[PDB]
Formats: sequence, structure tokens, C-alpha cells
Amino acid sequence: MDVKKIFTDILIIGGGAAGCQAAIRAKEIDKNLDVLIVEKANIIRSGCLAAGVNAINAYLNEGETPESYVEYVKKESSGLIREDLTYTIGKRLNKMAKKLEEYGLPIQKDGKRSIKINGESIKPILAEATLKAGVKVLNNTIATNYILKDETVCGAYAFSIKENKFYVIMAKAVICTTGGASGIYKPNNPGAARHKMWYSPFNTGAGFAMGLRAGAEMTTFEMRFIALRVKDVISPTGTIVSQINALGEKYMEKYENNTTPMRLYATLIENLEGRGPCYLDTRGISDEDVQKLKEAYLSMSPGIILKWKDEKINPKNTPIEICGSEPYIVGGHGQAGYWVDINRKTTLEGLYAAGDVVGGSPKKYVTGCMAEGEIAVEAAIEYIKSMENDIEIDEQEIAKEIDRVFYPLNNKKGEFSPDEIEERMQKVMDEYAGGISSYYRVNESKLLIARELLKAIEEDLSKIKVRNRYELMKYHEVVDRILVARAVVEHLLYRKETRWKCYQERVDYPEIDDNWFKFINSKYNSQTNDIEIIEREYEKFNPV
Amino acid sequence: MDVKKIFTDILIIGGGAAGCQAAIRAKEIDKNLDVLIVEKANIIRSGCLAAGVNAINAYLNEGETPESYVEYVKKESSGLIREDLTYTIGKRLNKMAKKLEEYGLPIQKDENGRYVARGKRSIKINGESIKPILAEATLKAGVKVLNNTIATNYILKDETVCGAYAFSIKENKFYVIMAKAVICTTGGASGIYKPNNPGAARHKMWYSPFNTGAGFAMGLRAGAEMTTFEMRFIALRVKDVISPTGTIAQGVKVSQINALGEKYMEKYENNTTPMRLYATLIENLEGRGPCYLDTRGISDEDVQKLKEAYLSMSPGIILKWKDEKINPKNTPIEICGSEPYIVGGHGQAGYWVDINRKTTLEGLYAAGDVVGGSPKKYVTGCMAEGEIAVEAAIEYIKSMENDIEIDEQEIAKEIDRVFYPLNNKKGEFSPDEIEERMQKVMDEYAGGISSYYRVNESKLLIARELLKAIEEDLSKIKVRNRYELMKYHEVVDRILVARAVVEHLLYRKETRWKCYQERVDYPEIDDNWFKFINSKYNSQTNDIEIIEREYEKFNP
Amino acid sequence: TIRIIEEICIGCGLCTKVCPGNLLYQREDGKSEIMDKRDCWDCAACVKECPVNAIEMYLQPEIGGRGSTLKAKKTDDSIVWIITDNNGEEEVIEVKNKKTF
Amino acid sequence: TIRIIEEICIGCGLCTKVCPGNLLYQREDGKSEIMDKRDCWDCAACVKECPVNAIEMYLQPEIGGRGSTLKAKKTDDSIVWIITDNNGEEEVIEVKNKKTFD
Ligand SMILES: Cc1cc2nc3c(=O)[nH]c(=O)nc-3n(C[C@H](O)[C@H](O)[C@H](O)COP(=O)(O)OP(=O)(O)OC[C@H]3O[C@@H](n4cnc5c(N)ncnc54)[C@H](O)[C@@H]3O)c2cc1C
Ligand SMILES: Cc1cc2nc3c(=O)[nH]c(=O)nc-3n(C[C@H](O)[C@H](O)[C@H](O)COP(=O)(O)OP(=O)(O)OC[C@H]3O[C@@H](n4cnc5c(N)ncnc54)[C@H](O)[C@@H]3O)c2cc1C
Ligand code: SF4
Ligand code: SF4
Ligand code: SF4
Ligand code: SF4
Ligand SMILES: [Ca+2]
Ligand SMILES: [Ca+2]
Ligand code: NA
Ligand code: NA
Ligand code: NA
Repeated sequence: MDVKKIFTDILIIGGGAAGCQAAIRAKEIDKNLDVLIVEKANIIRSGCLAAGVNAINAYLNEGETPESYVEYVKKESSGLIREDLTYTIGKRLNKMAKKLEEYGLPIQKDGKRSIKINGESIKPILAEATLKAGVKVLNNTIATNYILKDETVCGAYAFSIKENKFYVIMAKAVICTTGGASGIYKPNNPGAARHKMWYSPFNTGAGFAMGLRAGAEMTTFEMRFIALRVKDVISPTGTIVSQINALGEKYMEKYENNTTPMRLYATLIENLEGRGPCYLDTRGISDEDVQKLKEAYLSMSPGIILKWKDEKINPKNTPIEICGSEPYIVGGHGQAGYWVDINRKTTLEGLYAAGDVVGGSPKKYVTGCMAEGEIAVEAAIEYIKSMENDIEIDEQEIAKEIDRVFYPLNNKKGEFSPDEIEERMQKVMDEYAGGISSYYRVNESKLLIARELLKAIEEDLSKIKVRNRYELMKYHEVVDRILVARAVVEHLLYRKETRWKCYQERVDYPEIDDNWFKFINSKYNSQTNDIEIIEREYEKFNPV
Repeated sequence: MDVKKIFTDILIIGGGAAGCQAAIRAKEIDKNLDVLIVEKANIIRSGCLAAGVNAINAYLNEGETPESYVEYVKKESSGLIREDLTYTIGKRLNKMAKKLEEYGLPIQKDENGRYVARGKRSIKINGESIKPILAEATLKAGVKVLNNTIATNYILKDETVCGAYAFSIKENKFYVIMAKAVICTTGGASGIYKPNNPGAARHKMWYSPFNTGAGFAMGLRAGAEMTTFEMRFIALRVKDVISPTGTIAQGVKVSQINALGEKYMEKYENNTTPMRLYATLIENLEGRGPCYLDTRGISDEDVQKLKEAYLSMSPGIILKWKDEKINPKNTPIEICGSEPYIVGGHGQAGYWVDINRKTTLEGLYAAGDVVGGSPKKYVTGCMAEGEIAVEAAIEYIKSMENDIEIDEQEIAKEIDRVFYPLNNKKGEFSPDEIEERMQKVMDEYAGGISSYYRVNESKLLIARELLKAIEEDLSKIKVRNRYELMKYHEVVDRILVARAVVEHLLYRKETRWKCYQERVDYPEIDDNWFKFINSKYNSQTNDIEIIEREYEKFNP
Repeated sequence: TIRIIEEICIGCGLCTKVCPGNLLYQREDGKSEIMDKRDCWDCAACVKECPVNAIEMYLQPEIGGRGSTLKAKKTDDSIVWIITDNNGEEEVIEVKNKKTF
Repeated sequence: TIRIIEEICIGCGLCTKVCPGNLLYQREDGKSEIMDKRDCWDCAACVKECPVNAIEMYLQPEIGGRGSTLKAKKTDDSIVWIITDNNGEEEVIEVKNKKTFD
């Protein structure tokens, strides 16, 4: 194996929406900066944007302000958000939409939000702009841990899955932009269609796990976003009209506010109470309207076309069935992830984060993730100004990470595969930590079982054996998700209230509780190998 | 391929509990009768008894009578059972237990020589070799057996059953088995719904995963009437390993508790089998699960007795306890519900039969878990039905002779139907793929585990149409060998059974059996529905048609 | 999920540089292969990359797929989608890259 | 489910005549093979039948199996069960055929 030491000024882990904009913004600030992206897959399509987008959801119309955005975000989730993070995102949403147009995204008219787009190639256009800016990219390269020196992050380790190479990447500052975590719970269709899900099945919590292993603080893992999407194909609903139950009743009219959480809650009630399935009532649209729908879905979720063809579904005659996904651990549509300051610096010196990997501010969307990448990289650039990558890393520490990364490749005694352990984990979380099978409900006794069962899975990781570097990537996805899952269980155990309906359904503490208007954070103690909960008080945003 | 024509007097489909006893009893009545069992697997261990059984669960202990047996069986359906079928079983239960002892089953006895009661209607045994003992007795009676031979359809001359078609999975052979009378003893159906653990552990279930409703499907295709497929038995068993609970509950006298340690059954007036399951579901749904059998505080000797008992009938639990570090004296035993099964032993779904166990088709009798109308049957009740059916079949064949001639075109039609996917170069789906597709449809739209067993009209109407689309795709299946051909026929049969289940569930607009038949849009029991819902398959329209049969008081 | 029609595949390798899951690789014989069809997200990136429409998307039979397929051919200014229903009937839908919805 | 330890299997075929699912067959070289381990019901009929204990039952990892195994030796009047836990610790339990429980 060839061990390669690389040096860069700014290292970005993950070349998705936030990481691409961070790298572009860095080059725009200083052409001379060395900027390197380490990307698990292929930057042209990597991350949540691979299939395309339905729309640009987050920007401000005339007369709307960051304050308007903060209030929307609180209405779409709860009052317990990091207002400072939401406000500073809000200030740049419109600027980020303008950059997407500059990069080549097709946009047309019919306020400002009334635009027509083709989001099919949003990721390629973002990737092309990144490479045109002079950013260096290591594709098909999996990050596995931060390089720490005296409690300061000064790089990261990674291994290639196409070459026999292990990378020691020294950097003056590191930006985590790996996205959130899927695959902790069972998906809607385990087995044959186990990766038909809403979030990317290839964002498996690496950023969360590297952060936890390195000592960084996470926040609000008990808030698990669940998507309400077209059944089985998990396609967007925005494209597609009102919500109806199987009796044809517009059941949302029974509730005062029609918010994203409410639409999911209401749909679950209808099904549980015997009036499902629930649907988007497309009946009565025109033949041309059907053709428009087909063309739009081909540009961002083509599987639904195959479902319609197979099941003889014409949306003008048959409404579109919807249902909820597995719970995800995300800081884009949810508010789970790294705990950061207003400059997107994590709790570790030298490490910043942006996007779905950052907690505290739900309803970020593409523009919000792009904006966070800019904020983070601007802070990192100011931080690296004085220093230089002269940190010397002891060969023993390098060898230790190598041993950890490649352990199952040299495990002749192993008896389990990553896929077997992944399914075992998903079963534990689905059954004892509030998955689909429990209609997302959690209670203390089951959570305590989940805690103990996850520890037994962790013990069996040393019995995993892999045959190649691709299966080695899968092993690390499982290692990372087990740690994230252990944190999720501790967060769910700790918050003895129900703050977010569906996303955090503590059936044994069903009421909201004013005594719990505070943030629940976690830290991983490498000495005791236990997750430790930290309370952080809520702070009104008052910049002076 | 070898097409083998065979002649027999009595043909028995399925060499399980009912089939074995039917065959033995036939040879008792007339040793010169040619009796032949067609068995899908290996008779020594085939069927629900393969792993052993925990006890004999239908036995009239001292003070108990056939009449009191009926009174107890009636309770769960609020009296909607075939009392004639239950009573005639009750009159033979103790005889069947004595037969098992004569065949060699170890049955515990007290100093007086009486069987040792375990519960009101059960007795203690070592059941590990119950099926080998039954099979040995069958072969020693001179009964012929075709093992590894899959029945696919009855032979019908006009509306009279006069044999059956079957294919071997070990030889390149197809059987045309002419019989004076046929007795269907194939057991019920599992694998219509999704199991507790799809995929890697998809056959970890309570009922035999190898009883896939062939008897129901053969009967439906031949024109016979089925009954009460809307009553889908669901087992409350040890979680994941699906092990018996009676050994812990009845044997140790332990209570059901929630995760708070509360004996939640005390909140309910009646502690019946369906209510034990319903109450467990409620506890979990309301955030007080898991639920358990409280073994905490038993002795080390009791733990050892439990391990030996479970090794003798459900060994998987020992592995779970070792892997998860469960000692029952310190940690209670977690319980949960299974998939719904279509069975006439623990439930009351299956063929509609007269008191002599004749189906609605002349020449065809049925016995055991394949027969509806009488729950709480168990192994002795199934044996009893085998005897009743064969006694009537023998009286019926007394007049006739195997002079019926089948037309060669009819044989050719069944051969083409049976071997179609083996010759389907253009096929694009496997039986496994279609099986999973069907289980998803039923789980999501016909009240499987994922909906907590609840059904509503709208979902069932969807299930009806989705099952029809699966049937359209059966012609796109290809198989590569005779073993996979058997799996194809398991899917074909289960699709037809599932279509019937859906129609029955749609039709009964009330909730009579909690859990087993939860019509959430008609949540109350309704005296206007005190009648049997039956079905037949219309081959001209390819549809299931519902028939109502009135309940008739039984007076002996 | 997707299938590679090896008889149509010309071994160009283009589909192996797009997948967000790294699922596609070029074998020694030059043909593309998917590591595990169960891990596909149905993002269609590979489908659109193939210049000869040797990659087709279909819905897993286990979740109700009946054999309908989706293929895509990229032009200088559009994506031409070929949708074949489960009975073989083909519908051709061209979506211009500049077309907005 | 079950696994066949091929180095121990002597190719006798006995395990191929008991399974209620027809899952076990003899290959060209005589050793037993299971058609699909996912279809096993864990009835243990094959485990008991094998005279050299080349068949061991174990719980699928996907449902929480950690490596404990069960083997069984039939005697003239008993079954001798060999239970090995996930750390290799062995417990042997004989259950006499004529012994009844409780
Ligand atoms: C199906 C779907 C549809 C959506 N549609 C819309 C829409 O219409 N409009 C809208 O505004 N928003 C939409 N969103 C939201 C938006 O896509 C996300 O919030 C945003 O893409 C997240 O950006 P990110 O940079 O945090 O993560 P990503 O864009 O997912 O990027 C994360 C990157 O990290 C990489 N990575 C992961 N692990 C490692 C590792 N170990 N080493 C190296 N790299 C790694 C990944 O490969 C990826 O390139 C959608 C999201 C989804 C899932
Ligand atoms: C797990 C379990 C534990 C039980 N424990 C007890 C207990 O402790 N006490 C008690 O009293 N009762 C018990 N029972 C109930 C009792 O075992 C059943 O009620 C009884 O065995 C059913 O008998 P049967 O003849 O109808 O079906 P089975 O005994 O299952 O026999 C059906 C036969 O049909 C064969 N067959 C299926 N399809 C075909 C085909 N196409 N062609 C040919 N043959 C076919 C099968 O291979 C099998 O040999 C238990 C049942 C189960 C499932
Ligand atoms: S459709 Fe997307 S996830 Fe699937 S193989 Fe192609 S590029 Fe990969
Ligand atoms: S892009 Fe198409 S032709 Fe080229 S290797 Fe892939 S499947 Fe083959
Ligand atoms: S344990 Fe039972 S079901 Fe499994 S292979 Fe052995 S005999 Fe067959
Ligand atoms: S019984 Fe045992 S030794 Fe004989 S073939 Fe089967 S596994 Fe091999
Ligand atoms: Ca996965
Ligand atoms: Ca099956
Ligand atoms: Na029209
Ligand atoms: Na057809
Ligand atoms: Na087709």
C-alpha cells in the first residue's frame, strides 16, 4: 500500500452542495489558496443532488427579510432553533440562488419565487464551476478520521477505493461537508429495494462519526426528519391538488396549521384510524398536465414514471399515494448535526462544518447549504491567515489509523460481513428506537434495550472480514452509523418531552414541556467508550 | 419425462398429522385397501410437527367431556363455530392421545397411570419425535408413500374427484394417480403475508413455512367451497425465534407483563387467546412495551428444565439466549405476534365439509388444518378428523371400482400447466421475486404486521387489484430445475388463496375475532353477521365468489 | 434499480465515473457491472451517461415492478427518454436541457 | 438457519432425507448442500440426523445472531445437544427420549 502525504490550505470533506460552494467561495476570495475536496464518489453527481432537484425552495421574495425566514423556520419545526444560524443563512439565500444561475442552471420566469427551472443537472453544473475555479478534487476517496494534534484539527485521513493508496492530508483548516446520515433505521422496503429512500443512501454519517471520534459536539440527534413522499418510489410531492384520505376527505382541513410536520402527522392519523391510504388528489388534470408531470419527474425522480407505467396509473384518473420514510439524521430538513458557532466553527479548533451535517437550523435546502459553506470557509480563511501546515504527525499515529482503517481486510478470523451487521443494526433501531414499524414512537424501556443491543453490535465489528476496498468502504459506513446510532439513542432517552411530533415521538412523555426549552448535545468519550449528554441553554439572537 | 399412472383405493394428499392417522385407520378398517400418501417432503419429519411439539393440547382430562370442549371452543367466535365438527372431534381426542402412546410417544403418567395434565385440556409429553413416531406407524401399517412428490391439482371426472396429479422433485416423473376417493390433508397456508423478519430469516415463523396452501388452492381450482378465510390465526410467541409460550406460561405458571412490570391482562375481563394478543399489541402501541413472560425468580433447576424442553421442540431459543446473555431466572422472555396464517387448526379457516368430512365435491374428503369450522383442534383433533374422513371415504368407495378413464387431453393440459415455467425461455421473474411482491401487497393492504393487523375496505379493494396483476405476471416466471418448479407452484397456490382471503375480509362487515379479523371500519361485533362466509372459485370468470351459509344448531 | 445489457454495452467506461454510490465498475473484458443492484438509489445518472442505451432502469419486482424500463440518450441539447411499458409499448419523451417546468 | 461444515461431512446423504422443506441435497462430490439458507425453519431435523455433527444451527446475524451454534448427536435412547456460545464456551445437554418435561 502506498501512503501519500498531501498538503493543502483548505481541506473540504465532501464535494456536495455545501462543499462545492465553500470551495468556489474560497477561490473567489483568494485565487492563491490551495483548496482540496476529498469526495467519496464522483463529484459530477455526488450527494443528495445526484438525481436533480424539483425547485429552489429557499429564497426571499420582495419585502421578506431574514427575520421572515427565521419565523418560517420556527413555524415549520418548533421555537427551539439556533436563531443565529438561521438568520445568517437567511441573509444569503438570494445570493446563492443567483450563483446557481451564474453557473448555468436553467431558469425562467413564472413574485421572485415564481420561476421555472430544470434541476436535472444541478450537481454537474456545480461540479463544473468548482473545477473551473481551480479546486483540486480527489474522487472515489473515503475520509475516515480527522488528523488531530493537541486538540486541533490539522487534516484528515482517507483511502482510495480505485487505487491501493492511503492519504495523510495535512491542512491548515478542515471543512466538514459530508451531509447527514441515512441507513440507521430500516427503509420502507428492506432487501431488494433497501436503497430506495428519500435521503442519499450514500450519506452514512461519516461527518458525524469523525466529529464524535475526534471529540466534537453534536446537537439534537433526537430530531429525526421523516419525509412524506410518494409511496415506494419516494418521489417529491412538491411537483404534484390537495391531500385526501381513501374516503376522498381533505383531512388537513381538520387542523389549524398546514405545516410540513402537520401534513405527516395528519397522514399517520388517517392511516392508523382506518381511513388510509392517503393521496395527492391529481384527479381531473388535463392530458397536457399529465405530460408536463411526466417530463418534470424524469428530470428529478424517474422511478415514479416506471411505477405509473407498471401499475397503469394515470394521475388525471388515479390519485398519487403518499407515505412516510424512515427517520433520517440530518441538519438540512431537520436540525441534527454538529454544534457550531455563528461562524460555523465546530467545538474543535481548526474544524468547520456546513450543510446537512450541521444542526440547529432546519429547512436549509440547497441555497441554505451553499450559504453555510460560504460562511464556514470565510471563517476558515481568516483562521489560517497566520499559520502554515508545519505540523509533524508521529508515524505511530499514522500507523494506528492505518491499522484501524484496514483491519477487516486482514481479518482471516472474521465471520460477519458489513451487510449482515448493517441489517442487524437497522433492525435494532427500527424495533427499539422508533422506526417505521413502531409508527416512529419511542419509549424508555425500548430505548434502554437499543442502547445495550448497539453495544453488542459494536463488539462484533472486530468479527467483520471484507475482501476488497469497496467492501472496506461499506465496513466504514457501518462503523460510522453504529456510533451515530448510539448517539441517537442517548439523545432520545434524555429528552423527556415531545418537542417535535413524529420526528421525536416520546410516547411516554407526550406533552411539550417548557422546562425542556434547551438544546440536548452529545460528546463521545473515547476513554470510557460512552456517549455523554451536554445541555446547552437557548440564546436569543442579539448581535452587538 | 416419465408419466406414471398409479391406481389406489384411498389417496391421501399430505403425510402429516391428519394424513398419517387417516392412512393408519384405513388399514385398521380393511388391511387389503390400497392406501397411498403423496408427500411433498419426507414423511419422517414433514409438516408442522417437524421440530417436535410442546404438549398434547386437546385432551379431555378428568372431569372434562366433549360437551365442555365445545363450550370452550365456542367462546372466541361468540359461538360461531361448526359445533357438529367440534363435537365429533371431541369424542375422539382421548382415543387419539392413546394412539400416540401406542405408537411410542412418551406421555408422562402419575402413580395411578393417568396422563399428567398440564392445563385444562393438555397433557405433558416428550414431543421431540412425535412425527417420526407417526410416520413409522404409518409405514408399519402397509401404507404406500411417495415422498418428495408435489400434488398440483385433483383429477375431476364431471364434478367427481377421482385422483390427483403430482410431480417428483427427485426424478423426472409426473404422476397421474387414479383413486376411488381422495382425502386432502395438506395443512393450512403460511407465507401469504410478510413474516416477522423478511429476507435473511424469512422462514422463521410459527406455522410451517412449507405448508403454502396447496390444499386450499387445489380445492378452489376444482370447485370446492372454502370457509372463513377472514379468520386469520396470529400466534403470540417468543420474539424472533417464534418459540412456544405454553411451556413457560402453563408449565411454570408465569404471567404476562409489560416493560413496567404490570400484569396487563388484569385490565381485561376475559384472559382468552385473542385477548392475550390484543392486549400485548395495545401495551406496545401505547408505549409500555416490550411485553414478556415473567420468568424472573425461577430456580436454576427450572431454567435447566426449560432448556431441555425447548431443545426438544424449538431449539432456536437456546441460541438467542446464549447470544443475548438471557438467563430466564434474571431476565423475562420477550413475546410478540406473528404474521397472520390461514389455518383450520388454531383457527377456523379451510374447506367447508359435512360432519363426515366430505367436501362439497363428490369423492373428496378433507381433514386437519386444511378444514375450517373448528378451532382449538391441535394434533389430536387433526388425527381425529383424519379418522372421520377416511371412515366416510371407505363407506363411499364400497360400491365403485377404478373404472374411470381420464382423457389424454386433460392429462396433457395439466402437464403443460405444471411445467410451463421450466420451458419459459422468455421468462423474466423468479418465484422468489413474485413471492416477496405478494407478501408486500398482503402486508400493506390486507392487514399484515405493518398495519398491526388492521384492515379497511379501501386497502382491501387495492389488494384485490394488485393480486390480479401478480397473477397476470405468473406467465412471466421462469424456473431452472424441479425444486424451483415446486416454489413456483407454492406461489401460484398462495396467490389464489390470497385472492380468497381478500374477498372474505371485504365481505364480513363486522369485527368478530379480535386481531385475527380486525375490520377497523366495522369495529363492533354484529349479530346480523352470525353466519358463515364461504367462497368458491369461478374458473370461467377467474374470480372468487362469496356464498353465505346459515349457522345451524347441532343436536346429537 | 438498473441493469446493464451486456450485448449492447460497447465497453466505453463512461457509466463508471458518475455513480454517487460507486456501484458501477468496468470488468477486465471491458463491460460495465453493478456491484449490488439492491444498493441502487435510482438516481439515473448512469442511465443518462450511456451513449448506446445499454443501461436500463426498472423497478425491483419485489416491490411491484412488472418489467417497465427507462433508457436515456443524451443529445447536444436534451435528454431523449425511452419508456417501455411492461407489454413492450415504447413511448419516447425528449426533454430539452433548457426546458423548464 | 444451518451450515454444513464440509471438512467434517463424510457424504453419507442422511441429512437429505428429513427436511420438511426439501432444502438439503447431495452434490457431485457427495457432500450436503442447502439450497437457500434463508428458507430454513430451524426445525433441527438435519442437525440431529448428521452422524458426524457436520451440521450446525446458528441464528442469522441479520436478526441478532452473534455466532452461538447448536449441534446434536443422536444416541440409542437420547439426543446429546452441544451448545457453543459466541465466545466458544461449550455446554452439553443430554435429553433422554423417554424423559418428559415439567
Ligand atoms: C432526494 C432529495 C431531493 C431534494 N430536492 C431538493 C430541492 O428540490 N430543492 C432544494 O432546495 N433542496 C432539495 N434537497 C435538499 C438538498 O439536496 C440537501 O439539503 C443538500 O444537497 C445537502 O447538501 P450537503 O452539502 O450537506 O450534502 P450533499 O450534497 O449530499 O454532499 C455530501 C457529500 O459528502 C460526500 N461524502 C459522504 N461521506 C463521505 C466520506 N466518508 N468521505 C468523503 N466524502 C463523503 C458525499 O459523497 C457527497 O458528495 C433534496 C434532498 C434530497 C435528498
Ligand atoms: C409450530 C407448531 C407447534 C405446534 N405445537 C403443538 C402442540 O404442542 N400440541 C398440539 O396439540 N398441537 C400443536 N400444533 C398443531 C398441530 O401441529 C397441527 O394442528 C397439526 O400438525 C396440523 O396437522 P395437519 O395434518 O393438518 O398438517 P401437517 O401436519 O403440517 O401436515 C401437512 C402435510 O402436507 C404436506 N403437503 C403440503 N403441501 C403439499 C403438496 N402440494 N403435496 C403434497 N403434500 C403436501 C406437508 O409436507 C405435510 O407433510 C403445533 C403446530 C405448529 C405449527
Ligand atoms: S441509478 Fe444512480 S445509484 Fe443506481 S447505479 Fe446508476 S448512478 Fe448508481
Ligand atoms: S456507459 Fe454504456 S456502453 Fe459504456 S460501459 Fe457503461 S453500459 Fe457499457
Ligand atoms: S433445520 Fe429443518 S428446515 Fe432447516 S434445513 Fe434442517 S431440516 Fe430443513
Ligand atoms: S448427514 Fe452429515 S455427514 Fe452425512 S451428508 Fe449430511 S452433513 Fe454430510
Ligand atoms: Ca445500505
Ligand atoms: Ca417463503
Ligand atoms: Na385526452
Ligand atoms: Na399472463
Ligand atoms: Na415486458
